[PDB]
Amino acid sequence: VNPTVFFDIAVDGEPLGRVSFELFADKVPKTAENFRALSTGEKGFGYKGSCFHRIIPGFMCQGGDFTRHNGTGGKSIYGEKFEDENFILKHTGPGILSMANAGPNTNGSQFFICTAKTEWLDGKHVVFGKVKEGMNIVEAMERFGSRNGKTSKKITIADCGQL
Amino acid sequence: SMTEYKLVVVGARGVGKSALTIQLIQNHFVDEYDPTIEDSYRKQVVIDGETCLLDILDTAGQEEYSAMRDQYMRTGEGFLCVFAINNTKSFEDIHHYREQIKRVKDSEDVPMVLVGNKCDLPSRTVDTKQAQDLARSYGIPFIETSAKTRQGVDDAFYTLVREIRKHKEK
Ligand SMILES: CCn1c(-c2cc(N3CCN(C4CC4)CC3)cnc2[C@H](C)OC)c2c3cc(ccc31)-c1csc(n1)C[C@H](NC(=O)[C@H]1[C@@H]3COC[C@@H]31)C(=O)N1CCC[C@H](N1)C(=O)OCC(C)(C)C2
Ligand SMILES: Nc1nc2c(ncn2[C@@H]2O[C@H](COP(=O)(O)OP(=O)(O)NP(=O)(O)O)[C@@H](O)[C@H]2O)c(=O)[nH]1
Ligand SMILES: [Mg+2]
Repeated sequence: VNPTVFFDIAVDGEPLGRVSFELFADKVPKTAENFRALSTGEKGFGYKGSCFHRIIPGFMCQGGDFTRHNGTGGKSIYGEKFEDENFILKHTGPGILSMANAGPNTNGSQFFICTAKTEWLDGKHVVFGKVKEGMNIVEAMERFGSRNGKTSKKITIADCGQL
Repeated sequence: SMTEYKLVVVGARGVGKSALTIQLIQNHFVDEYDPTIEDSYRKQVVIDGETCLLDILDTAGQEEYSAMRDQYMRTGEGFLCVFAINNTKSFEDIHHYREQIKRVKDSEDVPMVLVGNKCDLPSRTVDTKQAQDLARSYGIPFIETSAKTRQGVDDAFYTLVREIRKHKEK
């Protein structure tokens, strides 16, 4: 069975709501396991307390920099970065969960949640999950974004874990 | 009142477009790489004894979006064309940016400055003569810069303003 994880989202420290994700361990086990472990914090580090630093309405919400908290950082459970596992799954629509990167084989911890189909990212970003519950929370996050992604309020993962 | 100049910083990803702009505006540098979506800044300066307002567009070098540059190229008045002196591919990318700018603005006379950035680094792969020769073939200035040491930062932007002034007073 594919694991499911949750984020409790907060806006300037005020709770907004919970988003849950199915992680496609049946197709991308290494990538799903990284996200799962970072969501539980079981390695001593992970997503709890980190923010969504880039939110672009019409496109995606991006987060996961828990090392520097400025969009430049993050790290995986395997080392600073790990390879692109496969590109079997595509960016088919809102709710897709996919890895951010800085080019081939640079997956760390940063990720993005699609709010639209982003097919030109197919074959460049590893898709590894999708929103299960709480898509309305992701939609509610979009109004805190902007054209270039800078956010107007601090959007954080106040808590996270495995269900 | 003071004149505003619309400067656009272009070049391959990672060459230092943002670091140069941030050195100009904020007087600092960090080794961390925060890739640009699109950023805009304003700064007043004095150039040749004349106060003016720089409107600077810091563009994405991410090549997958190369089809999305026409509008900012039409709007921009002058272009800082940046490569890194340790990255030959970014120097090769310069020709394509210049040809794109000329094609979009439909002119052979577009204010531009060629900027060889990262001159603090020992691993140089693009000779100074190689870049000077290209800039001469383009009819534009060439300036070597380091966003890390601040070498040439003011000079690169101020020179681009001077180029725009010549074009407007032609
Ligand atoms: C040209 C402007 N522009 C656009 C864009 C494009 C479009 N289209 C393209 C598609 N067309 C259809 C075919 C017809 C329609 C018009 C419209 N309007 C826009 C924006 C709003 O105009 C301002 C984008 C976009 C993306 C980048 C740069 C400029 C961009 C960019 C820079 S770096 C990167 N992308 C990958 C990035 N890397 C890092 O963050 C590294 C940090 C350090 O190391 C770890 C971590 C990363 O993984 N992601 C995770 C994935 C989404 C991605 N960010 C991101 O933000 O995409 C933003 C956006 C809006 C989706 C795309
Ligand atoms: N040593 C040195 N490093 C530099 C210099 N300019 C930029 N860098 C480094 O090069 C990396 C990329 O710089 P950045 O300014 O983000 O480049 P960019 O052209 O804006 N990239 P993008 O097109 O993705 O926005 C960063 O790690 C930055 O610290 C420089 O003059 N010297
Ligand atoms: Mg930049």
